[PDB]
Amino acid sequence: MNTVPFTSAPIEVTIGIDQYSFNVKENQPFHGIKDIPIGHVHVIHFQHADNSSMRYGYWFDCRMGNFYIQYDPKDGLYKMMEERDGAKFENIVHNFKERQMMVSYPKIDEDDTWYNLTEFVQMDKIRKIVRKDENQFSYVDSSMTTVQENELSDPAHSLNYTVINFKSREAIRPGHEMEDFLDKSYYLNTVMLQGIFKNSSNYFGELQFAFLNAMFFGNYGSSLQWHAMIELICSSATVPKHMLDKLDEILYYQIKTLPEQYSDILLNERVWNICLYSSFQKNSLHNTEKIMENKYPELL
Amino acid sequence: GAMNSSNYAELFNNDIKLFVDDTNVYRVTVHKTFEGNVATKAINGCIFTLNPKTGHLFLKIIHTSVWAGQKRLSQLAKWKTAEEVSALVRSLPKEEQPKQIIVTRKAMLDPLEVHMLDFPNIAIRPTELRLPFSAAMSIDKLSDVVMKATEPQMVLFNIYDDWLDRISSYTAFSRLTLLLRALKTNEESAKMILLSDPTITIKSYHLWPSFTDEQWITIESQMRDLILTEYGRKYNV
Ligand SMILES: CS(=O)(=O)Nc1ccccc1F
Repeated sequence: MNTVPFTSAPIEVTIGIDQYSFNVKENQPFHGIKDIPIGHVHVIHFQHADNSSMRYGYWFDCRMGNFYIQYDPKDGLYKMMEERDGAKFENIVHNFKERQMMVSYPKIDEDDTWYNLTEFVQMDKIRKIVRKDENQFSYVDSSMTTVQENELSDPAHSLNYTVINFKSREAIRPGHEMEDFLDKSYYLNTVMLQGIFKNSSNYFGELQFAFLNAMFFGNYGSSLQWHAMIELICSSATVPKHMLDKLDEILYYQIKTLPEQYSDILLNERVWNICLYSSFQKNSLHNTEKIMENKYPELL
Repeated sequence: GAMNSSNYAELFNNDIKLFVDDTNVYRVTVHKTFEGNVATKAINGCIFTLNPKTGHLFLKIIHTSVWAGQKRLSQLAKWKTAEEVSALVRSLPKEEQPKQIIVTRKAMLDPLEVHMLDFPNIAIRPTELRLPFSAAMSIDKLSDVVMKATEPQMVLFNIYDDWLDRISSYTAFSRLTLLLRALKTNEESAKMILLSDPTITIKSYHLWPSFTDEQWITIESQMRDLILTEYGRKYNV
């Protein structure tokens, strides 16, 4: 069970750790988060009390280093940092645990939610989508645009998701125009799975990462990416059976975790109605269709 | 974006463009079977591809054999249309290829866009104009070449005959759409207006009769009367 300690909390902030959140008051004696489960990526995220504008946060994996959060009064945000001195980090963290100045990662034993949301998400792939090679952790915020959004502007601060575009020469074989547009199996299986992602686990990892950035930061291009990656599968007539079954599980937990009050902005009516009721896979997503119909029947 | 009354003179500028109408590509007669069920029988069709500035009509004849053994023919028809337009464009010298293609039905946008991905600088556009190009098969010489075809074939016409010698392409298009609207609203009457006079003929190399300027004014008036009439005969007014 690892620990993300804090130098201090100088400004009032709502802090998120994965699907949990808590409020910290200005100059409150808060020194971090303990009992963080090993084996999963995590995200620690922030919304200042005085400017709800810009949610922002850091994806990390405690197996890759000792990380601490320190507020910067010049740039005006909580920054993640790496401590190279393992023995300083251990001594400082032990002090905070003894003075009980840390919140405990509050996982219910029954509860597989975070695993189910991050099953295929790997730090190494996050770091290829979010390019800042000098750090082991990755910063994301509400405003960051995607490479495809930029094609339609600062490339260093972009989300380099895999570009998906249904009316593109990559997606459409010369001479198969109607076939490939109406049945995207070629584009899914040959171009994307065999060619770009290599396997469905890497495809699902990017889909899950895109959803989580949409949910936690309201990142609009991330939401576009999540929906494109769903729609590409649903619009393929030929999809491996294991992929369909896993997609249903992935989406089910995503829809389950989505705040009820953000569904209007985080779910695209067209895509979901097409996927659940018109597409090749309209009958392949039983769990997802059932929770959607019971939780958001208005969207449908 | 879309083409409407606000940007109508754009049709007659010097940017090459083509209207594409697919409403006569897939044509059927519906009939009863010996068992009292219903069935369709396809008949020859055509793509109506028209340069509004020059009058040049690229009439691609769609022979019924293209449908043999196919499913979802109404969907296939839009894609076949787009395949044939894309083939036409690629067959033209670069300096003759259109800068824009305007489809008369929005369902042609995605099929055409996908077939023209190789041509990112050709704009594919819809229109809000309700153009009467479906009535092209009421022009006797066009209907004749379509019904006589025994194989796929492209035939080239000038739908303006020789009018551009005397009038502008804006006026020629306005005449064409008036004639076609009339043929669409009441074909028998429209045809009587056009052809009930034997002293005014159709030249072998033309589609419409050889009216003088004055006779066109008379003809054009008679067509407006027809359209307004039928609009009363229709709505009772
Ligand atoms: C004590 S320090 O501020 O210089 N470095 C530090 C390291 C680890 C956790 C917190 C920290 F503040």
